[PDB]
Amino acid sequence: TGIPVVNDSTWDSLVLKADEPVFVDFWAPWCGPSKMIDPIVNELAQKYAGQFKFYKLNTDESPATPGQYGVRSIPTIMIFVNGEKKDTIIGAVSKDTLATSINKFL
Ligand code: NA
Repeated sequence: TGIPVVNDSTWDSLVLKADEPVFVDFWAPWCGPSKMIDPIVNELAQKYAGQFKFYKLNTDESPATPGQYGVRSIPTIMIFVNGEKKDTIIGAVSKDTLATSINKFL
């Protein structure tokens, strides 16, 4: 069980057109550090429920969006507000690092 998925088909409607700030987790199953963040992304999604949307994009399954947005390594977190990219947090970082960035858009 984890956060909902976004893919290339739904990127515009779920991320760019969202009512709420959005946290996006770029990950892939070949990258173990990008999977090891799932418990703290899930903790964040529960804590921030109703203030942020949370989605994960599998760069193996949805290659167009990471290509377009210049993703070079995973995990990569991006935050969007009203259609605008507001932050990028690259690499397997602490929950506190992520909460700092999330709270900036609260
Ligand atoms: Na909340």
